[PDB]
Amino acid sequence: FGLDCDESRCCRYPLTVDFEAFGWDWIIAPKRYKANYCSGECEFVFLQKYPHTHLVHQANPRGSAGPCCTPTKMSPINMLYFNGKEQIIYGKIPAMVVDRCGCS
Amino acid sequence: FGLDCDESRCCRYPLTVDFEAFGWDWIIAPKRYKANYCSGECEFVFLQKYPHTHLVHQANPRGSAGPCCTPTKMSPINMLYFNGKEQIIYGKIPAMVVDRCGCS
Amino acid sequence: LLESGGGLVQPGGSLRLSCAASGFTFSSYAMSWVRQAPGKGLEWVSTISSGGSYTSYPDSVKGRFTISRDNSKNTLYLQMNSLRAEDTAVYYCAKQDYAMNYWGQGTLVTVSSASTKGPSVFPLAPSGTAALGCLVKDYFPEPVTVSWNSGALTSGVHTFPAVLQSSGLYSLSSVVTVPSSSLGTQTYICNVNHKPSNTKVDKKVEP
Amino acid sequence: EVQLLESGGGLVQPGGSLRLSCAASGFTFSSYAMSWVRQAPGKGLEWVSTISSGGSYTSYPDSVKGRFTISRDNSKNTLYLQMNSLRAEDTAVYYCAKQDYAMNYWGQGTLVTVSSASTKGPSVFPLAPSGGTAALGCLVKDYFPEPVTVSWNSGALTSGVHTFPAVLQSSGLYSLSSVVTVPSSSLGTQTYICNVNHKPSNTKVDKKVEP
Amino acid sequence: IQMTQSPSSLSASVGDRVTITCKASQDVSTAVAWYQQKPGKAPKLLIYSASYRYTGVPSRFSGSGSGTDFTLTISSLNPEDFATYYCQQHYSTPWTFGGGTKVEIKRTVAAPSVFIFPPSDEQLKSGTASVVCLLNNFYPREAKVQWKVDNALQSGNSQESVTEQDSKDSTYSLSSTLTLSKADYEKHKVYACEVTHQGLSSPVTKSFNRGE
Amino acid sequence: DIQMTQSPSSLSASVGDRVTITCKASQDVSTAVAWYQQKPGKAPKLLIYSASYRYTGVPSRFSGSGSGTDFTLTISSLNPEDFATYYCQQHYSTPWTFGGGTKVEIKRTVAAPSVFIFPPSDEQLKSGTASVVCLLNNFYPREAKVQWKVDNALQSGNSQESVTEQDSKDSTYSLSSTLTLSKADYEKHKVYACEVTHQGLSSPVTKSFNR
Repeated sequence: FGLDCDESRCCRYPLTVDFEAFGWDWIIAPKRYKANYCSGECEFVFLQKYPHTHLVHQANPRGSAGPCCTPTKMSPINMLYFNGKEQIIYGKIPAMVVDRCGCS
Repeated sequence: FGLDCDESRCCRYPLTVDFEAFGWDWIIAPKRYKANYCSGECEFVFLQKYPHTHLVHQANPRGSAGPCCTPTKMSPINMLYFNGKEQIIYGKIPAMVVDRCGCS
Repeated sequence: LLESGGGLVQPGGSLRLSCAASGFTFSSYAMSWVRQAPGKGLEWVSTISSGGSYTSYPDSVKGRFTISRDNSKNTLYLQMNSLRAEDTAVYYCAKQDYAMNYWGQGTLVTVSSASTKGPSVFPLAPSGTAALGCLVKDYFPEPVTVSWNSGALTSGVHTFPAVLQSSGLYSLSSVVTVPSSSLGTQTYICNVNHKPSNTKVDKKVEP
Repeated sequence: EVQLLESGGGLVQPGGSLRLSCAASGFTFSSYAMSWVRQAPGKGLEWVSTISSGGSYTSYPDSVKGRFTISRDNSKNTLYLQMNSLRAEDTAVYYCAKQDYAMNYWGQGTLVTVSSASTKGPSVFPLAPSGGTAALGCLVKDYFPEPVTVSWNSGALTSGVHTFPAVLQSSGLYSLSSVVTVPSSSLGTQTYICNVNHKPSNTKVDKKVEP
Repeated sequence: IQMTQSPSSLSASVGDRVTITCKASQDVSTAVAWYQQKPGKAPKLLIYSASYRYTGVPSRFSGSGSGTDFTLTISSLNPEDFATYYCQQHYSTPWTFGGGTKVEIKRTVAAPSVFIFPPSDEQLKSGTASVVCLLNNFYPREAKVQWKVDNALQSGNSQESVTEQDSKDSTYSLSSTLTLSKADYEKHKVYACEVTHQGLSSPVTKSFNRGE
Repeated sequence: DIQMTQSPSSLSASVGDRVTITCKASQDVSTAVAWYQQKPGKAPKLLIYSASYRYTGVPSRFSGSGSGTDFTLTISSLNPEDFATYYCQQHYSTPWTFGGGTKVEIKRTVAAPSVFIFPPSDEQLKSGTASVVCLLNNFYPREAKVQWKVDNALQSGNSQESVTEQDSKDSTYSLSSTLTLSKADYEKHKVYACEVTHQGLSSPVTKSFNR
């Protein structure tokens, strides 16, 4: 399992994606859905690792020196949207919702 | 398998860790070692997931809405260092060297 | 949701429908137009994106009809051009999510070459219980409203749906079941109102 | 050119103190961890102490812990070893070396002698030759501490010379022999002199060996 | 792109468990919507995404299906549930609907009250003759009205109209209108309306003689 | 603490030979083993660090292998400069312990010793001591037995031996045995003999003198 939080470790923070507010009216439904993401530290463990970790944020903040706080379990969502041919499709779009957050 | 580059996918960038520069004279060997890091974006790009991904770098840049750019293969390093009890140990320190970089 | 702008038009003619949205954030909701011809619907007409940038239509109305919206006015439009008789229906506007959740009561659009005509009201004279009525013949287009004794008489009243005659004009009957004894004394009047022709007719039915 | 040079070692009485020094040059000393390792005459090697590149960290074996202190002055490019409460068992040639996974690059060393026996210069006696080949030599007896250097004819004679390792006598004093093999005919004509130098006592002795 | 609906009509009473199906001409995953429409009113959303009930919709309504065969289920019918039910497909445009399913409120057999009205003198002046026949307050809606002029069976000159199921007594009413010209009307004597119904032991005939 | 047992203690070999030196630890030491090479009169040099990693400049013929409690430094083909003492070391946990050592000797043809006896000098006898010296010069192998006999009486506890390091030119050894007697005891007996037992000698050689 994983940990779920709101308001320290690799925890799940909820986030509602609004396609209206984003300005993507081409997707009819859902206008809004609870999506979530993963934030927090991933390993301690011992200790000579700290220089390699600290050096990572200096070179590339997008870089990972070890396990990352990434979603483990992801659920799909059913979506109604306009296609670039003037038609409206219903589709099962995979991995839209984050269900669990763990360390890689 | 993974990508290896220097100077925009999940590629392995090189980085040598210096214990003297960090100010850790308690580590005797190695003083310096090639550790490397994983940086870059992960697909599916670009559509439907995009709003959820873009919304993530606004809320928490450390957050992951989907697959993360993290090391897949990690080799250990043998280290000679001083302990608190005024003694010198040799230890196999795991997950210190980045071999391969992939998407979770 | 409140539709308006529908009435009689000639074939090959134009009509612009409007739909008044209120009680929710219209500019954030995708909208749809769906019609129902007297017998018996339903048919998808068109869908528009929340912003208005995206529109989809069936091959039956494509090129002729245009769905538009002015989010500042909280209004949905349907420009119907090059109208055909087959476009005669009650036109509904609705909110578009996965399906049309919340529909407006509608607006009737009549596409015909037949001119607007007021009805000819003739009695259906009575012979225990007795039946009495009014024959509302030759009127175009729909609707007509039939009342009895200025709304006072309502029990046992059966206003039958209008049947479109071979002539292209509508015709209906409104009957009332009353006790035999009341005749001769109780005066029975059918109050017919044909709004599409500004014609009001009060007819006294007696033996 | 990496250079390590020890100095400060010699004779000291038991219970006494001595401070060794090690001159580093030819590399960045302040960035290298350092070590002291000793070798008693006949014996093998023993770890004495290790110091971190900065100097903050030091480790010692239980044999010298509390008595010996490894220190450094990175500005002077020098490594130190303060040896207090000295015991006879601390008699050895003391090496300083660079510490990585193992001691890479060792200095030639410095001999530390812990004894109550006073400094004494040698007594040089001949080993007179008795035809073929003849053996000739000098007996360098009763000297303390080590070392002594023996030459033949002021360095001129060197072929066939065997200066034997010093053997510590029951008296607590050292004694050695330096012999030379020369042809029999060369006796009488060629004069053979052993040039003995005992630096720990400022004593130089030239001895003529004849039949 | 079709959507074929199960029994076009159905009669039931309160509490009865009703099953309405809908078949698609192609695979439409779970993109089916059920609606409820009442006479004179706009349709109301019941179910979306095949099984998802809309806000406010009572628990007694439930959709199930995937691919081609979908069903709407009314566990225990309530007085306000008697209406027409439509299926739809929010899978791919053009969005197509089902034919509809009329859910009638079942009651006791009721025979019709038969009345015949001769054309008015006011009308004959125009000169059209509208002979009206009324079948009032009956059950079920299955009724056959035959127009006979001087015993000649009449075809192509009649138009029927049936009221929606009465809210009070769950009965029907029917109006049949015979349209003849003043000339044809004045050419014959007996004008009869023969009625065939379940509640009637033998067909009821209500007639008149023009002039009499 | 942690002990290193080295095998063999010594080995006689010729150039080109493939030799393996083993070392065993008293506990699991992983790969933390270092090998060194030391030559007589010089500081040790690093060969292999952390079981298998060769140090800069070390020739490819030198190769370490092992893990846990079993280590083997290998010399693929022996070269003249490889004849030295070899020491294994652990760099696992302090106190850092070393192996006993392995002397790699140059194997050559059997060489009998040149036996010489030197009577004590008159200059020395003045002090009251008599140092009778016996020399076994340029022989092979190092294994030799020198017996001191005074008036045919076998002499124990009054002798001290010294052996030179293997000669660089001819790969031979030289030995010095010294008999220490007082002027009184020395003057109490006549015949002073040195009997030598060596592989190269068919029967023991005796070199004597009459005081």
